[PDB]
Amino acid sequence: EADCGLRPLFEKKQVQDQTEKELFESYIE
Amino acid sequence: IVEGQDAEVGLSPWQVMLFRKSPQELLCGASLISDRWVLTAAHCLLYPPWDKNFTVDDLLVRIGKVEKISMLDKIYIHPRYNWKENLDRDIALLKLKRPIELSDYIHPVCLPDKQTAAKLLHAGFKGRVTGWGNRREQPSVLQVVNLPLVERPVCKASTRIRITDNMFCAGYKPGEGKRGDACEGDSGGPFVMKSPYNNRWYQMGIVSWGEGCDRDGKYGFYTHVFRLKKWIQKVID
Ligand code: NA
Repeated sequence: EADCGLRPLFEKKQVQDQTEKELFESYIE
Repeated sequence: IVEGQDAEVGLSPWQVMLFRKSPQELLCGASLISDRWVLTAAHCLLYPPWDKNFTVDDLLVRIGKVEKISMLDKIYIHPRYNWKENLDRDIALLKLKRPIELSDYIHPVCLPDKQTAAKLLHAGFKGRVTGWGNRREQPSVLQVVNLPLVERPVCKASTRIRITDNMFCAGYKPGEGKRGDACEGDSGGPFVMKSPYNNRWYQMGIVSWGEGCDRDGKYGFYTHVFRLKKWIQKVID
């Protein structure tokens, strides 16, 4: 799927969900 | 989902509900991986002790809540799925009668590639679990919880079940502060992680099994999607 992973209501709108920061934060220790 | 919270609208467009046809009840979560294919846990379809051997006309999917209900055409369970011992290779593919129409509420998730592993499957790294399963041991809206991947030895030591490389576990350790787990009704749903590489969501796991729901010193065990990618690609060819 060429368009997989990108949410119509989020990644297509550059809007980030309420608990996204939580995830990426864990990546840096 | 125990100790989760109400999801935002359209947070998981790949969310699929597996319903019993009669009497209708949520049996399992599942995921949308293309416009035609659905991914879920094997034990959601086949578990002989509980007398369970679902055919295509025993079940109906639910996608988007805008909601498109569908019937399946063919079920594919892993040939070396082991229900006797540890639920090894707990994976199954659902083929929808016909392609589904994509929308703001219906959109497929990505399957991880070798690079996406290397980069994301690490201890401490958080992933997302979502479902309409029980809140304790019924939700009004889809539930979301974020749980960190747990070291392999810690998983092995938390249970007596034999753990295979075809599984991984996630959750918080006793007194880490945060809690959370999947529960009855979330089984077969997605464990998804977001890639910093391409801003896309990837499904790393399938909610498989656990001893109870959100217990201290215990963890939910998830089917290792990437490690079973070959088989997923094989049945589609
Ligand atoms: Na736990």
